Amino acid sequence: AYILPANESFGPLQISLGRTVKDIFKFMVLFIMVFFAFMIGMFILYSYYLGAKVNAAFTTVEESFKTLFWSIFGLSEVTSVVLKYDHKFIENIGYVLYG
Amino acid sequence: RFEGITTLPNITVTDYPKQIFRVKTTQFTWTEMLIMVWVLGMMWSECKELWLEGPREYILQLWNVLDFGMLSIFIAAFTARFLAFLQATKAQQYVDSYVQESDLSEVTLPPEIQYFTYARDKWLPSDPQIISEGLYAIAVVLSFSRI
Ligand SMILES: CC(C)CCC[C@@H](C)[C@H]1CC[C@H]2[C@@H]3CC=C4C[C@@H](OC(=O)CCC(=O)O)CC[C@]4(C)[C@H]3CC[C@]12C
Repeated sequence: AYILPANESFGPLQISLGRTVKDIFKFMVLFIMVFFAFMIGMFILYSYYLGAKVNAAFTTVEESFKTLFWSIFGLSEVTSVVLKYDHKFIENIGYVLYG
Repeated sequence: RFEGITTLPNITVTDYPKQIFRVKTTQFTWTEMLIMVWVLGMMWSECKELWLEGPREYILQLWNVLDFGMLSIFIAAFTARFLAFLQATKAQQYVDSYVQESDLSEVTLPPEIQYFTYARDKWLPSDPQIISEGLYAIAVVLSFSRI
């Protein structure tokens, strides 16, 4: 970034890059707020089923954070919500909240 | 529970042997009662503004409807929790009143009453505490929206 502005080809590009980063920082803050909301919600929902799930996605705080963050890029599977037991209500609420 | 629950859902742990596990599971902690009286105060304020403005004008704003629904859902979660705890303390009263032993596990109980000794996995799919947990999670997710 210290070198690109000298190029007439690459200067304006880098300027627009700084601009759009400065702009989207605010939406990143708002997304942090809503993401923290949903994270704490689903964590409180699923924390009791440590050894009753397909995987360990929403069992702890850090793992819930990992799962929900990787869900942004579609890199998280939807089987993380399913339970092993027959508590249909909890897993339905999980489906609804994740969607 | 930030780092995970300590005991598996299959195991039942109790402070003193005579007590029913559901009494241990469904009792109100102090922060939960703080949340409860908090929800009661917020509901009082919202109902006061409803009585002032009138239902017709009150329903028009969709965000006010969202707030009313969130408060009612918190109330519903705590009501289901309290029904679970009432069944818990009634089974506890039965156990402490009629049967005498050192540990409850060795005793065989009437089935309708013995059900309240089961662990998390055995629980009926429509237990009021399950409804409480689900509605409480939804209510937390919605309460975070008041920003
Ligand atoms: C292809 C691999 C092996 C090397 C890639 C190197 C680039 C990542 C960096 C290192 C050296 C840099 C260049 C060093 C000197 C210049 C001249 C500089 O100025 C000009 O455009 C000429 C007119 C003027 O200098 O006023 C513009 C940036 C540029 C191309 C830099 C652009 C970014 C470069 C190509």
